[PDB]
Amino acid sequence: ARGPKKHLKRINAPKSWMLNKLGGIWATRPSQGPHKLRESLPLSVLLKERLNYALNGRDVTLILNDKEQNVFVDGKVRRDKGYPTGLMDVVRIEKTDQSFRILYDTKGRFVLKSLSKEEAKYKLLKVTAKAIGPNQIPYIVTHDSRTIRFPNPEIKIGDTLKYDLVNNKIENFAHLESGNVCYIQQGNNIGRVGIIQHIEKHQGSFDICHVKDAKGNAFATRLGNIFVLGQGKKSWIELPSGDGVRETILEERKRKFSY
Amino acid sequence: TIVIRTKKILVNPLLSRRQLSLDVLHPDSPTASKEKIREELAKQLKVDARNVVVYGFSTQYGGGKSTGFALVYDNQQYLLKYEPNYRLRKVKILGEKPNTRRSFKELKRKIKRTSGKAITKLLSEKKGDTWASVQSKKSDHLKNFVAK
RNA sequence: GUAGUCAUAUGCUUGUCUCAAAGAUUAAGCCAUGCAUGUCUAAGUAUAAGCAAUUUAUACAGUGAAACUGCGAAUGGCUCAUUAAAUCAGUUAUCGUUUAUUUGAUAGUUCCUUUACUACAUGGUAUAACUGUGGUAAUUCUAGAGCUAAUACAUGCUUAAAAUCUCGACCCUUUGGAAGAGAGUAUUUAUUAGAUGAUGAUUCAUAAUAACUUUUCGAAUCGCAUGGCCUUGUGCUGGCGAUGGUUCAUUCAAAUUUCUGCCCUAUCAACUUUCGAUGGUAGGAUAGUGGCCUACCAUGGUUUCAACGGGUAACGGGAAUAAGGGUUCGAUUCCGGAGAGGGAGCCUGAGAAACGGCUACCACAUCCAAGGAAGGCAGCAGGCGCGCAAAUUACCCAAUCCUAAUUCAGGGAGGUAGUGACAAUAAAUAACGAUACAGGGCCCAUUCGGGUCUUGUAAUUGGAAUGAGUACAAUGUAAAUACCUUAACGAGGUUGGA
Repeated sequence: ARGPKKHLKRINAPKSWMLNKLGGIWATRPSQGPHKLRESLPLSVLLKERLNYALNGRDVTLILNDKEQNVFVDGKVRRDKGYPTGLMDVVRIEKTDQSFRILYDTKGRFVLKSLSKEEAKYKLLKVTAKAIGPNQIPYIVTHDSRTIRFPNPEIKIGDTLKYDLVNNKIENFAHLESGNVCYIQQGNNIGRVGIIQHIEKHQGSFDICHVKDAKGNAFATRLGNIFVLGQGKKSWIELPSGDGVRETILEERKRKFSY
Repeated sequence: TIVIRTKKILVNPLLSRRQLSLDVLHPDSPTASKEKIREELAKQLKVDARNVVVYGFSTQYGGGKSTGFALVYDNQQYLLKYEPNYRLRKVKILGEKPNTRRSFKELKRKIKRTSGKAITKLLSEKKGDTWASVQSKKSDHLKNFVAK
């Protein structure tokens, strides 16, 4: 192909953005950042269609360009129409001191969870890779594309850390092993939260995992899609749509219109 | 007369304003004039009329009900910085919207074919309406206006 | 037979309502006419009132002219013309390959000349732009004159001594004191790591390690934030970003890549090997995998499960519900290779087999004071043509998307129209009623019988029927926003038979 793509089509932009089909023809294309294209929510989407603080396109252009700084992502200022806010992030709306979790539904739509000045401090990080680099030093990396220097050594590659944004400090981690709580970042099963049952590795190039939860449903997904929302039953963050558990179309009806 | 019910309202401290849905009830008279709707609203909110801008309306297939959206800005000095250039000429504050296209396309013509020497000169002839100009005019509405 | 054709067939032509289609279809007929990827500050360059426009920062205000910049301009968009090929689908990580983009991170060992290191009260240039002097049938022409920049060339000791790294006695407890313990990287190999990260995995790393590499590296940034520190000038204080570099993975990628699948055909039997048909190997290219080639040889092996092979103009093909049914989608190909006179070579670069960069060549193919000096719009429209086949060279970038430099650049996106049975729909547009007056009716199959009985007023009543204009804002093309939807203000005239 000519070179590298550079736009994005209304029609082609993820169902996670709950986008306007009739809308236009395009859609703000996520900027190369911390999260992958599909797994992200560009700010313009976050304020216009989400919060609804903005509206028309120029509305954003003001907000992120205005010399006041109205948007914060993980304790930092952002002024990019399409910064890819990803899973388990913390976004603050300066002018109102609003704090949000970037989390998927139970139906897989990006949801905004309101946090208390309390959780707004800690953010959950999942461990990408772990190896030693320059001059005998250990480095850990998080999905959030965080690069960590001198990390606690009791941390295996597929771990989950709790991060104190305020001090850029770590605390209480927890690997994925039979008996923990987890969130699935993507898949025919995303947005779910349950107890890890067991992890059968097949090495041939793809390991799998099982899970249980509230109504004790059986879940199946690939490791790469498991995010440890916590150690031993206690979750670490407040979940959207009540608990991370979806209902039969049948259970939804009976709960709402009670059929 | 009319009866307005305010419907869906958000609070945007960012652009410093509140956005709301409006549902005008005119069972008898025809669609309400934005102008008249502007004041019956400002009264219910108890805010200066010119700090309240109403846009977009409809009218259910003959039934005396019209839906619309409006804006409440706190400082007309904010309202003046945020609102679109087109909403301003509408309140007769900014003014005209002269036909740029044609000439701009023609200057491109000449300039693209000259060396700096003349270019500068040409530029001293491209249909007015600078942004620098838009501001001075915005500014004048600023000082010269005060009240409520 | 029957007529009808619920056949057309086109062949005749009429209120209010719109989800709203229209030279891919021929030839992959091209550029009439219309037309056209450049750009911004906290941010890099502007005149001590000859960019200069103010105005009085004031040693460098804005303020911009112009330039310098520095960016994209490898994006698309139209084009199968090819193509029976992995094209393409899945289906490969790539121990085999490259990587802007984006972050994240981030970098003490550069002397140690035998510190006039000079001394960094951070270098040198170079230039425009710029004033000008010009030329010429005439250039994106250009000449010669001068200028000046600089986030650009070109640099460049990092002191104030014994630099700074790296042991640590020791106490001396902390301020740790620590003695005296010892001393950077792109580019090479070459060993050693690696027992003491990792893989199935490693000659993996990331180690070193020396060497030895016309080879790097390494903010002569600017921006506000300069008030705290002591000093009192000082030393700082740099804050914070802007402006960099660094490598890694950070998405960016691609780029491979297994693993299922084009039409028929055995009347395809056989195929493929001079350099590749194979293996395997030396190298070399390749940026980097590869017979890809240099060789060098292996004879390979493919194959009736038809292989060689043949033949199918072949450019080419995603959603979801759903007892049952209800239904439907993405939207005229999701997908996805090959063209932008011929040829050639070349171009950018992170990043092109660069269409829309060249050249030069050919060709066309053009202007002309004679001389020279053009020019390839299946990204549009347009006239020819073609000639099967379809709306103005509308409105806006109102969105929502685009690019994009610190803003609100620019968006031939998109949108909005119109046109437009286009396919059209809709299917709703003079009747409601006052009276008189009354001939007798008027119909039958009727032949005569029968039926019985309003029917004309070219008579006199009905509401301030209603239509059409007028602010009316407007879902509203922030402008279509008076054209919508209002609202009202007003306001009825085929046949046959004399």
